[PDB]
Amino acid sequence: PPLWRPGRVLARLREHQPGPVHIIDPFKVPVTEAVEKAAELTRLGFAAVLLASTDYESFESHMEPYVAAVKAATPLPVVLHFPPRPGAGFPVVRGADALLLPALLGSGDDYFVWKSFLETLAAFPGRIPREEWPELLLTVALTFGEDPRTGDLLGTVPVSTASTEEIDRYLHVARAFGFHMVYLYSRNEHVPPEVVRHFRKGLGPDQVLFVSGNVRSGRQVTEYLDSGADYVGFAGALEQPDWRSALAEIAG
Amino acid sequence: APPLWRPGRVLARLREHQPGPVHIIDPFKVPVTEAVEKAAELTRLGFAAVLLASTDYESFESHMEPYVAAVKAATPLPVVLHFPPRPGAGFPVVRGADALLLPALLGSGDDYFVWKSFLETLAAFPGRIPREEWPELLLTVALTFGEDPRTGDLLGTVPVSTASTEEIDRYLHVARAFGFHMVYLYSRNEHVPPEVVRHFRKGLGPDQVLFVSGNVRSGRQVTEYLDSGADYVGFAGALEQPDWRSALAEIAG
Ligand SMILES: CC(C)=CCC/C(C)=C/CC/C(C)=C\CO[C@H](COP(=O)(O)O)C(=O)O
Ligand SMILES: CC(C)=CCC/C(C)=C/CC/C(C)=C\CO[C@H](COP(=O)(O)O)C(=O)O
Ligand SMILES: [Mg+2]
Repeated sequence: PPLWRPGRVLARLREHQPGPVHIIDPFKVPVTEAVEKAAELTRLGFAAVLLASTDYESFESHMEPYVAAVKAATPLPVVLHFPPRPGAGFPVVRGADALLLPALLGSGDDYFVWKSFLETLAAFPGRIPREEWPELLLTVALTFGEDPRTGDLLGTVPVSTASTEEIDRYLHVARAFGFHMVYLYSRNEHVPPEVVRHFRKGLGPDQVLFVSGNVRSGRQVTEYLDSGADYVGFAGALEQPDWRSALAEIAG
Repeated sequence: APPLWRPGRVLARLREHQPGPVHIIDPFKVPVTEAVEKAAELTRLGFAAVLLASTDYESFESHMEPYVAAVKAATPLPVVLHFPPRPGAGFPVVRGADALLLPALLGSGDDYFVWKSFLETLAAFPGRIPREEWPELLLTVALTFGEDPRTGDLLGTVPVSTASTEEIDRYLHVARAFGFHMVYLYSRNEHVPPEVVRHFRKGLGPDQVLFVSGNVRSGRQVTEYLDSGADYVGFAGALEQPDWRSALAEIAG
């Protein structure tokens, strides 16, 4: 088991061509709808299916079978992305191909900056057999724009875009620490394309750059890809009855 | 559950104890009977802890379990282990130690030594040792000063550049934001500059412990580093000779 070392999922993300990635919120989207969606994501050629939410409860019982249902519907890697909780670390279920581990470098709480990683690894392997664990994608996670929800939960402070001083410190850490990926997120605004470009230029060639938050159109996906993103995530755009139309346009 | 990476009894002692010298015994060089003699004197001098440390080691567990037990039987001071990690194993550990000092080599060009050694170590926990019996972990930023091809070849470190404070300021932002417990400034072949010690003391939080070591052989040097803000001044080599009791009195006096 690679665990924190590069594995199959990271290799796939590094080698696949850049593009959109749909994020299914498993605590909002019924499993039957996730399964329908998963079949389309495969046809569209996305690199992976992310299951992610800021909120969760009864994680293991809900997610082990949710992950299994999704994997029965798509051959694409299923990657989990959820915040950690003191006393438990990051949530995990057997069957997931990988867990995205966000180190919230802009947080004022050292638990969310990185000690969550120590609690998670201490608890490993736990109830899940060693060879069956998901791979761990070590990720620098940064938040943009006003966001009191993530701020109250995780201690994050919006990254300053007044200059490159803060961002450059995060790039030095991303590189020296050997992180696998950088995830740029905005809950309420949009990550600036200029920031995406700055990150693509400052990161090593094998470091994967994800951007998400309020992406609702194919034009936005193209703009972020043109700015250097490897993957552009989107969740909310498909949380409605007419999601097939929306998905076609965002991917089109 | 064991405090592990959370602050525990050893960190509280290091935070609260009067600043001063700390003798470091290299257990792979110093015979255990001599370590026990030394431990008794360290206790009388009221040092904060006894560090057992070496750059080199082999057969760690069979050598160190009884060595640590002998030293613990000779002093009530906490016994702290400090050794480099090895890929595939992480940091070495034995039961009975009070704490392991975990160095994150922020100046290394190898990400394993920068911090992935911590992930390998915690993944392996609890391993062969019962959870309640594990040592506490002191999360430490470790930096090297001066030419040192030995640590460079072994761990990938590059000497910290003091031509500006840019590099150390980035390490201080990490030490603070990541909530490290301690910072360890080391020079294998030279001396950490007292002005760098002052820079770190001024930039760290009040609860972050600052250790300096490397070629400390006189009481004057200990005083200069304490005056500069070091919480602890480590010294090993000065006592690796027959006349160590005289050397110890001069360094601690
Ligand atoms: C803060 C952070 C990056 C990591 C900490 C862990 C954490 C809070 C993980 C949850 C996943 C996440 C970052 C945001 C939630 O929704 C968006 C899609 O947004 P849209 O509906 O606008 O398309 C997504 O999953 O990307
Ligand atoms: C490079 C680093 C700080 C950590 C990585 C792990 C590592 C190499 C740990 C071994 C302990 C160490 C840092 C130096 C060895 O001797 C000195 C004192 O020297 P003196 O004989 O000159 O008094 C000591 O133990 O401090
Ligand atoms: Mg473990």
